This record gives sequence, C-alpha cells and structure tokens, in this order.
Amino acid sequence: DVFQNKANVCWAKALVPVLKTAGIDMTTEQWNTVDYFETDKAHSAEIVLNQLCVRFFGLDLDSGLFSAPTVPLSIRNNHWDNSPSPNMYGLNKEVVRQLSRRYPQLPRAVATGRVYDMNTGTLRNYDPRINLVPVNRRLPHALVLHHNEHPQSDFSSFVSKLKGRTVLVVGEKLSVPGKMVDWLSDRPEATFRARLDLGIPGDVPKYDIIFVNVRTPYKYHHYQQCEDHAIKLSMLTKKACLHLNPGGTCVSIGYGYADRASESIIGAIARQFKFSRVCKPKSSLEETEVLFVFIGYDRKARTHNPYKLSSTLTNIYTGS
Ligand SMILES: *[C@@H](C(=O)N[C@H](C(=O)N1CCC[C@H]1C(=O)O)[C@@H](C)CC)[C@H](O)C(=O)NCCC
Repeated sequence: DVFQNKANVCWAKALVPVLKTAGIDMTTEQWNTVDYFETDKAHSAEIVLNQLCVRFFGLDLDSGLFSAPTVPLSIRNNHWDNSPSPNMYGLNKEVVRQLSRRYPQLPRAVATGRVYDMNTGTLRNYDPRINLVPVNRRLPHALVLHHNEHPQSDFSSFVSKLKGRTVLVVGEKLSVPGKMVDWLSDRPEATFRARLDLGIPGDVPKYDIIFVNVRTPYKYHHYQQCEDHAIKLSMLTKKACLHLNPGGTCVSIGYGYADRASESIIGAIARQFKFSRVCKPKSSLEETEVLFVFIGYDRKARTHNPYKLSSTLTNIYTGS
C-alpha cells in the first residue's frame, strides 16, 4: 500500500519489521525522502537502515542501537526479505538504556517511532533535515563547509591522460580521445545496456581502465550525499575489480567516505590495487566531488592505511 507502483523497493518492505522494533511506521511520503524509493531503484536494506537510524535517532549502526538479533535482513537472488539468516537487526534496548543517561528522551523516541532531535533533546515528527550526521561517529575526514549547484564536471581530459588502451565508461556517456571506449548505461545507445542499480553485468568483459561516471545529488548535507552514493560504489566501483586486466585502473566519482559503508567499501577496493589516491582536478566544480583513483589491480594480499586517503580528503575539502 505504501509500496504502490514500485517494482524494486523490497529493501524498504523487508525493513518494515526491523523499523517497527523502534516504533517506526514509514508513510509513502516519508519513504519518498529516500532517493531510491522515490526513483524506485534496487538498494541495500542495510545502508537504508543506517540512513534511517541517523535521521530518526541521530546515531548510526555502530552505536549498537539496532544490534538486537530480532528480525533477519536476507538477500536471495537480488531480493531482500526476512527469511531466516544469521544477519539480524532490531532495537537493542540495553544500548537504549546505556544511551538514555546522555539522551533522556531517546527511550520514548524508540518506543513511539519519533525523531530524537540531537540539538534540542526533544521529539519531532519525521523530517530528514533534523539529524544530518551521526553524533557517535568520529568522521575520518573533514566535510565541506558550503556546497553550491554547479554544472556536471567534464572528466574527458583527465581520463584521456590515464595510462591504458581500453576504457569502460560506466554511467553518463564520456568521449575519450585516443582510447578504445565501451559504454555501460541503461540508455539504449550504450555498448552494454543494463540497469546500473543491479551493478556491472557479469558478462561485461575486461579493460585496462574503468571510469565510473555516476553522480549522486546533494540534498541536505555532504554526509547525506556520501551515504546515498555508497550503493553505487558497491554495485559499480567494487564490481569493476572483476572487469579489469591485471595491473588495470579503476577511477570513480565519489564524495569521500563520511558514512561507515563508503569507508568499508573504499577500504575493500583499495587492497586490490598497488596505488590508491584521491584527486580533485580543475574540471571538478561541485565542492563535495572527488575522484577515487585505483591503479595497478593485482588481486594480491595487501594492507590499506586509510589515513592516506583520509589525509588527502581533509586537504581537498578544507582547502589545505
Ligand atoms: C528487490 C525488489 O524490489 N523485489 C520486488 C518485490 O518483491 N517487490 C516490489 C516492491 C515490494 C515487493 C513486493 O511487492 O513484494 C520484485 C517484484 C522484483 C522482481 C530489489 O530489486 C532489490 O533491492 N534488490 C537488491 C539489490 C542488490
């Protein structure tokens, strides 16, 4: 009923019983504040739970707030449901007890599915603007002070100066002088036509260079833009590692890793490459936008020091 005229929102349907442990009842209109519900795209129930946890209670899942194993979130055949699996979530009321000393109204918030306003400590009706960052999370890098609405960046010049012969562009069409270009998009004039929300098709071949030319809209905060881009890093940028020639390069649009999922996904990708850096060329106008650059894919065993990329991201976003 709240899911009327939606083909791909099973993640939201599977979340209903998890959210109900914290008294939450999402209306269609409230669901519509999640971008991928509004545009009806496939998603991670887990990332959306973390997004909703922050908006409602001002805390992300590393708070332990939904760490009670009450309701399963299970993915069978690209379909999220509540079928038994050892991946279970639900309001953890011992954590609510621990948190209540610092946050007195929080127990009532999670009992009645109301927003705990981390500024006032008072209860509000659902509004995605009230809690913009998780207060429990120590951000690995600085976020931009101000954001502006700029035209889309043109990365044609940056990709043309990368080393390699065969490019796969994923998302928005990109011209690359001097290289062989295949194009992955849901546009019908694409070399490979597919839904990008289901990820890189397994049957896509291997390349020297993969460029993820996929953007995510800014709405409320750098933190929001980042967590909304997290599923694209997972479905496109991470899967690109299966589509690379040995020593190949993956470059991806991104917004840092303000959220836990982005930080984990970026760290998992980085271990597959000899070199990992964050670049912001002159072409990149939108202030939150960076390029993640992964060079020398070799599927070796290697340790990743996140402080390297975090340092670079802090410099870029603070203008240091
Ligand atoms: C999963 C998805 O949306 N699956 C659909 C589904 O079961 N729906 C549509 C919306 C409510 C629910 C229902 O009516 O029971 C199914 C009909 C599509 C074949 C979605 O594709 C997803 O997020 N996959 C996981 C992404 C990795």
